[PDB]
Amino acid sequence: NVFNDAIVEKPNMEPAIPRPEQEKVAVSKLKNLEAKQGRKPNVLVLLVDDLGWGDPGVYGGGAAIGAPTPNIDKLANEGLRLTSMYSQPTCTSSRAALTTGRLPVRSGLVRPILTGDKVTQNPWEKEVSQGKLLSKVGYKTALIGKWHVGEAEGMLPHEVGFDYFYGLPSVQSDYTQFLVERQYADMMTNKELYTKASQLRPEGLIKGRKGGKREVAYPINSIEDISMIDQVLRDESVKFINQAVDEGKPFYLIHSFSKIHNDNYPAPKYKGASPAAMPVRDAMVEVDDITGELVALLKEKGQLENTLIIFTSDNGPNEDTWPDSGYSPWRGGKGTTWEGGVRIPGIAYWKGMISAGQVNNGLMDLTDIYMTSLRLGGVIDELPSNMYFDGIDQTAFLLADNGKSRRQVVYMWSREDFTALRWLDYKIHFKVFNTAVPRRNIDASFLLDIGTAPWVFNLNMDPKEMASTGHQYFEWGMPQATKFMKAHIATMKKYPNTDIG
Amino acid sequence: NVFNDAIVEKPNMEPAIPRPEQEKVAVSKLKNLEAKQGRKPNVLVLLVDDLGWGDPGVYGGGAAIGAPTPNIDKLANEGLRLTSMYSQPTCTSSRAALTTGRLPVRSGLVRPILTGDKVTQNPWEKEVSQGKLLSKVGYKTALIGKWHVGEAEGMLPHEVGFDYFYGLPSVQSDYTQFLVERQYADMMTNKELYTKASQLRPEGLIKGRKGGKREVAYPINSIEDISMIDQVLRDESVKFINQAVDEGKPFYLIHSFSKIHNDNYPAPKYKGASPAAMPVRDAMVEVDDITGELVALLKEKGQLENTLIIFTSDNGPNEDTWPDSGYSPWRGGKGTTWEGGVRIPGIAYWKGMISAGQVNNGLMDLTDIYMTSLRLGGVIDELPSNMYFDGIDQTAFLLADNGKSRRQVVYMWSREDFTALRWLDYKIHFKVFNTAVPRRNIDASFLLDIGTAPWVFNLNMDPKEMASTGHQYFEWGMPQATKFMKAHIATMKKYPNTDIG
Amino acid sequence: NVFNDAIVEKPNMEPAIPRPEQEKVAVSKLKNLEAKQGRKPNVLVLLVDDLGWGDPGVYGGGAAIGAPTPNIDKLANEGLRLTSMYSQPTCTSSRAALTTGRLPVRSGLVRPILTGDKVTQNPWEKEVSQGKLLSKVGYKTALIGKWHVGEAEGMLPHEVGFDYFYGLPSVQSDYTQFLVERQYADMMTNKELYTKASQLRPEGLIKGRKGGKREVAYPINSIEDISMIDQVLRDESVKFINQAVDEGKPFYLIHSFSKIHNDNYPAPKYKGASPAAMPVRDAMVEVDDITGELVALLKEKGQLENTLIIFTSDNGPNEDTWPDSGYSPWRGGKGTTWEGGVRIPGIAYWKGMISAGQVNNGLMDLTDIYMTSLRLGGVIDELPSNMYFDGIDQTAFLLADNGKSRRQVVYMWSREDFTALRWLDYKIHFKVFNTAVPRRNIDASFLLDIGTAPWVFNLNMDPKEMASTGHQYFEWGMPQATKFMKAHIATMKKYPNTDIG
Amino acid sequence: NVFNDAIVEKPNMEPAIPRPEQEKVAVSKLKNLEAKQGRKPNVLVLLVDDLGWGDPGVYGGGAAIGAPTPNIDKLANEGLRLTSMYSQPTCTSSRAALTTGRLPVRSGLVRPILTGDKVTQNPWEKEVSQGKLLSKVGYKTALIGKWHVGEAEGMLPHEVGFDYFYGLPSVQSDYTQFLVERQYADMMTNKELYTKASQLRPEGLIKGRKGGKREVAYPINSIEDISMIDQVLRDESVKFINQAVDEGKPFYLIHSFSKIHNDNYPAPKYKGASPAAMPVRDAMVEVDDITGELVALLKEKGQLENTLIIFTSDNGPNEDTWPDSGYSPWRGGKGTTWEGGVRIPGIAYWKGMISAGQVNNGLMDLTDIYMTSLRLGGVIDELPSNMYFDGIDQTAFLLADNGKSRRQVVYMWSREDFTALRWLDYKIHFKVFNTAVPRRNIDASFLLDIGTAPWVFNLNMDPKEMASTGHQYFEWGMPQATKFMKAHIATMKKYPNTDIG
Ligand SMILES: [Ca+2]
Ligand SMILES: [Ca+2]
Ligand SMILES: [Ca+2]
Ligand SMILES: [Ca+2]
Ligand SMILES: [Cl-]
Ligand SMILES: [Cl-]
Ligand SMILES: [Cl-]
Ligand SMILES: [Cl-]
Ligand SMILES: [Cl-]
Ligand SMILES: [Cl-]
Ligand SMILES: [Cl-]
Ligand SMILES: [Cl-]
Repeated sequence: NVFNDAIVEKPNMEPAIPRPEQEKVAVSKLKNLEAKQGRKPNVLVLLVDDLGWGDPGVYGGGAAIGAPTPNIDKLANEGLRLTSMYSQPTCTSSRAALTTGRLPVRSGLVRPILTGDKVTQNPWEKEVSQGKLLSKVGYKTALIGKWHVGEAEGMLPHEVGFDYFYGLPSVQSDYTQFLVERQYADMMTNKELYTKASQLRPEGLIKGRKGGKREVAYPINSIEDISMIDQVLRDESVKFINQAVDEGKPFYLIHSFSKIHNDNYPAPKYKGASPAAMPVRDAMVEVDDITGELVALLKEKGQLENTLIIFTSDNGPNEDTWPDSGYSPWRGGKGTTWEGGVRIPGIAYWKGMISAGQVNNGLMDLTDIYMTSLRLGGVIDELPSNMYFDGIDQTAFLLADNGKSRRQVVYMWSREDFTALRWLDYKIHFKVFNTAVPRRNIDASFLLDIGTAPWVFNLNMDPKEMASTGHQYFEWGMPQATKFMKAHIATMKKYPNTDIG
Repeated sequence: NVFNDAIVEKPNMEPAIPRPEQEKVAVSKLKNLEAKQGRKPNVLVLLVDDLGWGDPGVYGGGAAIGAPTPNIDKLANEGLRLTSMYSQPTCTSSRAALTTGRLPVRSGLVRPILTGDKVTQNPWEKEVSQGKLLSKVGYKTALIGKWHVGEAEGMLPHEVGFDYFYGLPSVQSDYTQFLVERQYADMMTNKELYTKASQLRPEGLIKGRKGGKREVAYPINSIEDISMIDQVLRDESVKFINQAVDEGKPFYLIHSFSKIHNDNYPAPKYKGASPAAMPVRDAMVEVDDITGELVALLKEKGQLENTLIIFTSDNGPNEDTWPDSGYSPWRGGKGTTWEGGVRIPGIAYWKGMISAGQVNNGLMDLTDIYMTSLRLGGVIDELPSNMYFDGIDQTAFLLADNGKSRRQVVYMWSREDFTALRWLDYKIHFKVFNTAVPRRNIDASFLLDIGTAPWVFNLNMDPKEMASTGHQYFEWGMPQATKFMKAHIATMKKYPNTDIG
Repeated sequence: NVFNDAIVEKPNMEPAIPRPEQEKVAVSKLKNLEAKQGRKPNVLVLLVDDLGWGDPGVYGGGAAIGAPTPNIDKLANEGLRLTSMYSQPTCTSSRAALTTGRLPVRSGLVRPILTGDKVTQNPWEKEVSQGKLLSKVGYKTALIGKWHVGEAEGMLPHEVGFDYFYGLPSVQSDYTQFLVERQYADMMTNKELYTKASQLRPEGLIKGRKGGKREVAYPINSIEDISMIDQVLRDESVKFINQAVDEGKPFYLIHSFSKIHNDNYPAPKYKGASPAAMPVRDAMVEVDDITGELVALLKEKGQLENTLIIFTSDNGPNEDTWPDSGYSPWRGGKGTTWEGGVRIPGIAYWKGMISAGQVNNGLMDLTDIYMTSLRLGGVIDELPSNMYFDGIDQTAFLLADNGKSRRQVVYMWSREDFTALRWLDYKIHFKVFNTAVPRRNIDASFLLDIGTAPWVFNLNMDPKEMASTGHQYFEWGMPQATKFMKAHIATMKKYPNTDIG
Repeated sequence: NVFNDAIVEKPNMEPAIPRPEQEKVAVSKLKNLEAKQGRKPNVLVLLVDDLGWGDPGVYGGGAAIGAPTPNIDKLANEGLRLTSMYSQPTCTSSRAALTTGRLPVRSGLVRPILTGDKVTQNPWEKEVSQGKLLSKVGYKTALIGKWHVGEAEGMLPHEVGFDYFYGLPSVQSDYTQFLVERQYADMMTNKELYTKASQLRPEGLIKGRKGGKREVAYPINSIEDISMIDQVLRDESVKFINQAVDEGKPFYLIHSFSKIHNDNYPAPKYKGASPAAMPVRDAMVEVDDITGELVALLKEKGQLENTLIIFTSDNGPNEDTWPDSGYSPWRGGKGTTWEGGVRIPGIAYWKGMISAGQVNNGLMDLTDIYMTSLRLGGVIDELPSNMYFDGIDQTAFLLADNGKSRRQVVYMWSREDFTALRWLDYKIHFKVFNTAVPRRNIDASFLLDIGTAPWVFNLNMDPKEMASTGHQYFEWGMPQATKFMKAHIATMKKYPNTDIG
């Protein structure tokens, strides 16, 4: 009551903090841009896989860990670097959030659905992607790269709203487990066992158009083939941007790198390209080079001033596959709701629109990228009213100089378990991941109920979440955090979550 | 059943062990006293906040920890010292039990209900305090000091039965978080955050009479003000006792010290008064002096022979706020069902009724003080029959020389979680608190399910609960411990617990 | 499904993997044996209590831990040694599975029912023991030694199907706790407590015949008496084998040693007989000698060629009672679903039927001994169709040279909690036991929920379960492990488990 | 300079804090006593083995752990209770300190020297016991009970200065390891191994007069014999006190209980005499009764007012032998320099000399008992000048009302390793004992070097030494703590320590 600064706009939309003065600056910047450009703006989402908060140089990594990222760094120094961007703790949960504007517990997309899985419902028949909505108002929409949000009938991007799909229906490790003989020898060198397991082996990169069928476009059956995966994806993103711009149409492209998911096999060009001379760091060099190649293309096509570029990650680093892992200064990693698992890099670049040199610690969510995309295209009013949407339009936050965020709380779920939330700079845990083996967040952990008080970390003072102080310094704020929790869960009674059985 | 010595008297009352010979002695002592005194006895309950089992010198602390307690020692040495007195693990839960005869899971009083809380019904309408029942038979009843059992409309002591209330609706820490700027700087020196949080800042000590309005009798706006808090409470209890004795009516007074809850600020007189010269120890010297002043007042009024004095705590030491913490020799502390959290000091003094120099290890509960009080006033038959009462009348235990307890089992709850029980000298845990940071029982703990066998500690042999032996030496008793658990839970099916929503 | 090699025979029977060629060998071997022998075969089950996987010399113990086991080694080296035999984590549960062919969560026999518990219905009215079915087709069936699956009315072996019973209704520790004064002094030297606890003291060894009353055959009132317990049981098993062979009837005998359950008191002639010179190691030598005596009796009576001998254990070592404990190389022990508690020794010997010198790592369960017995006697078709049976006939697996197992999965329950399963050589934990005090698997453990991924151990590579790799090397098999788990739980939706209340 | 309040009197003597006014009171009390009594005072040292700080009732034990100690409580309540009394971590070391006035690293008496251990020189030829010095000025000196400071030639009390010795040359567990067959079966039931070990079996209690031979006065060949051990010792102290009073000579008697060292076998009449009904608690009752018997003897002979009674322990509880162990609230136990091992109970009773009801937290040491004894007998001026003496005369501390101690610092050694010191209420660790298994302070511990700062505990605020704060609050005092350490080590270069080889 005395703390809640959010206002309910539509009952099925996450309440947002009004920023009227920032909204006026945003509306004005977009009006003048479209006058000069003659059409709606493009959006380029560069989505790296399992990238940690600290991997880019501007976040305290780069040359400090043997993989300088000059292009990503330049994108940040000449734009807006978000230090409190949040994702979900796992691949599918985050990519679902980014393409539905909904916490995955609502949609049922907490785990990838396989081609032979028994489901009572295809969740995508009910969910609405930004490709669907933006397509209807003139955008050419595409997801190029990793999907991992369902590969059964009617679940690929070009089947759920996007005009064009090209990439991996599952994930890198699904391919490499049938390629690195020694690493997976218990299955690879066991003939009887390999005969069974290889029947569910992925074929390669899939290509698909809205209204058409799926096609194998780049088969993968060796390490040499898979080492070119991100080069091939880069080739398709270039062709997609060339085609959309040459046709004078606004485009919306999610470029979903395969890297740096394990097992990383960078292109031969990049073997030893990083000072560290390790596959995952070489892969980071390849990601930084492809990022620069796409920025250069837009600059050469004269569309850089009309393109919002978002560089982010889908979750924290996968320490379980060390040394094939990224780096994050925070506690934990992929598979936990510690900050290591969910606090991720987030860079917003828009030449002429977003002032250079900004570092902003305002709260932001992957679902906010979804909802900002919808507002940029002018289609927020097209969302269904019987579904609850967790995303918040952050246009006023991104386009204002040192603007304040419109999001008040970040809610954190481990699939169907609600575990923690962040309000202001305070991190409140109601369920805690406890790891038995160092680095083994996913594979050797417990999810434990807290005791008398939820764990509380002031992230400004204890960002690495080393020791909880609970109620000691937070008696004034604890009941409000509980109110945020209960209200959040209440929205899931008012709007039932999907059970896909 | 070869073990159960308890007998069902009224179906809605915790079964008690008959002590018929001790009861004859108690009936005779009470009869002769009322014939000589001319009216029912007074009861004075001295309730110290967050005092550990070993804080008083007579329990093994005092001078050993740099804070002598001579007056409290004299109460024990000239009366009865209980070494197996039990409370609830936290403030609100223990204070509800003391004023309702009921484990707080039955009443819903596991958390303090603040103003503006959503509740189906005010739990206190249904509950029956000893103030209500004793006031009905001519007692002047008062609670002076800390309440912390609800501050919304109709929840202060003068609105739930007591004739007079004077003290803190909430708790010391609620006041001090708005006074110690540096300790709470993230809120106090943040202008916008302070403006919001300070709107729920308590104004001071609240004064209230049955049938009247709440008044702010003593404002608290500085450390200087709050440093006198326990001197002001002492003054009010002196006025109350004087007024009741001058009217010739029996008094029932719960003097609920604010000390030694954090943040401790003793009166200026007591700065450096303890050899330790630390706030929490200086506060212990202040509590001991006030105890002696109240005893000396009763002596000067000629009411010591007709006054039962009970000195006790509401829970174990708050180790989380170290070094502003009491001391206990047992494991854990406040916020856990380790012995450190629930095994608390307990002294019964009654000049001419309770023989001096008794140390008794018989089981006793805070709810037993409630039920003992009701019997001394002759009002047990007034308890509603639709509610289960956990308290047991212990008058035959307190008034018998080296008497045996009427309580067979102590049941331990963490709010809505049943975690452990004690039977004879055996502590059986069905859920265990596990602490991740030293001293951080409340703020950095888990509540974990046990494995194949409940944990068992022979408290005579392992009082510090260092390592469980489970079934190894307790096969004969383990099935009975489970029978006690099952029956205890079954009473909550036959007598439903309150859901306040 | 590409992984599932099992086939549904009957809908209420655990699916098995067909082994047609092994089955032909089994059918032919049995037909020729019965031609020369003139009657169905005998089955002698030697069941040692709390014996670890590695206690026998052939399993890496014996002389290595100061207790040679030559006779048991002879059964293994002249027969078939199973290195992946599994039990339940505790006594009652395992013996229920051995005598009902059903995981104890289905029957309700997760705990011993005491003569004085009052249960909705006696589970043995519904459960079908191999004694009932085999006696119906001409077998003389007996259980001699430890029972521990209920001692209330109609729960002893001679009341639930077996023709003859002689042994302990409960367990060794139930007797020795009233005999070893010092070890149990808190109860033994406390007059009041002993008077109550000893009312439930077992009188001695109970004898019973189908259709007859219970009798106290061997009173136990001293260490002297109970030190001969396994010598008495040996004498009874000798009488029973002699009389079945003299009468020309096939016999089914479960010899259930009291050893090596605590507190071990071997016969005087074995004091110091082991090099280690400790009670539990002396008890091991006594067990080995008794094994050799029964085998010699078969050879003397000319029945060794027509007798399948199964040497196995009921659960892993009880480390909590150290140093009165067996040995196992695996993690944990009795009371946990770690391999230490469930992976147990398993030796099958059948002179002339099972080729000597075999070591086989195929999966096998105690319920498979039940189901294999029923097929050897030819009565599998007599099982009720409204009850699910987890046992699998392993006759083709035991009578084939280096044959493959018919069991695809072992399912592991901690009473009512499903915790893990084994498929192929992979151990997958869904709930993990965590021990807070070394050796204290039963008495100081937690049962914790896993985090993002189930814990996975390749037992060939990590047989001691030292650090889980989870999904890292098992992405191809993890969905199939989930399919097994969910299908297993589904069988208990279709066939309800017994709620004994 | 700024902090040191001690003064150097003789260069080979530990400096002491002058207490001139307390010394004036002490000289007057002793003068008036000797006028009325007619001779020098008696001293009775009651020394319990492995007794914890909290075991007596007045220290927070007794009835709270099921073993009341009324006679020991009465000594404290009617005398002076010391809450900061310190010993050494082990038996031999502490008993050396008590009978030499010197930290045992100086004398070489850190381990008991066994018959024929081949030493460079018997260390007792250099040390000067109070028996020797007091005997020269007319005292009858005796040690009755446990010795444990050397069994070789010339090492028993009657050979190193005491007039009379009667008791155990070694320790209780030296006898019982040859009496409890099952507990020590690896040796007892191994014929060849028992034959070897039993050649060093102690034959029983040894008796000796100054200038006479050793004699076997009570043979111990069974549990029956040893169960009376402390009754036999009580008889001898009675005979000794009677003989001294009838001869009119002042007596100095160290009554060294065998209890409560493992394995505890109390007299038959005490079996179950404690409420806990456990051997170690029954033994506590026997010790309390014998204490009361000796006090009543002195009163009956008319010497109570001329007898200083010291009740204390030689070290903390032996948790390794749990449940045959005492109790202490502090961390650790016997075998460590945690407070649990060295902070011991200490009571001083002197009817008419020491005012009743005192509790004093001043620093006190076992070596101070030695030096105080020498003062009372008037023989301090007879100490050699080539040995450094650590003991300090505390007569002014024990005979003053709430007097301050003459000891500034307590230095703590683990045999030859300097580990910690206490100054004021601050405990400073330079080496730390880390315990790998709960309770196993002696048997499963490491001795670790600290890191950048010595560990510091304010014992008033953290008496259980839960978490060190080091320099954080002690920068003003840490350089002084280091000065104390270095000066202490310097005394050992000026006065070299003994190398026994
Ligand atoms: Ca990912
Ligand atoms: Ca409290
Ligand atoms: Ca067993
Ligand atoms: Ca000792
Ligand atoms: Cl604004
Ligand atoms: Cl290349
Ligand atoms: Cl009675
Ligand atoms: Cl003041
Ligand atoms: Cl086959
Ligand atoms: Cl024998
Ligand atoms: Cl002085
Ligand atoms: Cl006796």
